[PDB]
Amino acid sequence: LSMYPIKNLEDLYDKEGYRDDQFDKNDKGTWIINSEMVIQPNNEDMVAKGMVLYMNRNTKTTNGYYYVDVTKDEKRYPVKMVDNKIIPTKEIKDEKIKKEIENFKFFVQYGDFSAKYQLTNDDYNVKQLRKRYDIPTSKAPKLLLKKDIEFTFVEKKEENIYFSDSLDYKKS
Ligand SMILES: [Ca+2]
Repeated sequence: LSMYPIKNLEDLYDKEGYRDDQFDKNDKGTWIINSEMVIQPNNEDMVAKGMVLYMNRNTKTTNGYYYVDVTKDEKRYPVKMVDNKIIPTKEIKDEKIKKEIENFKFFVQYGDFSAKYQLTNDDYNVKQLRKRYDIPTSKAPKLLLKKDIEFTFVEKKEENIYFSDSLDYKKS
């Protein structure tokens, strides 16, 4: 987690990950960057919000989608990513969706550092998440590093608040 933060996404275009015999030799590979806030308050609806981008190093173009996901006990919005900036490709009528996208940063852009940790609200990353999101709890989440970063706030089987962040590298 030394690299965190990568404030400019375009940097990623020039960083290579794990490749194998299966990997094409033509292919520079693709980055699959996903950040997701999940918030499930007690025995009501869960709403999960995030975004997925796809950074094809060959074309050096990036599209993906902002997803909103309510689920009892999924709407995607198509974005592209030019010049370290996420922009919507299908029209959005909603204003609150048009804005979260505009003010959206991936955790790798702002985050600053299996594995098992109990954090304080003095921690930097917990403060980053609280400021940026509307988190319905006061307690200091755990950190779960399996790349997969998770901050889990509340796990009770009747309510579940958590944040996950991944960066992955695949063939295109
Ligand atoms: Ca930390």
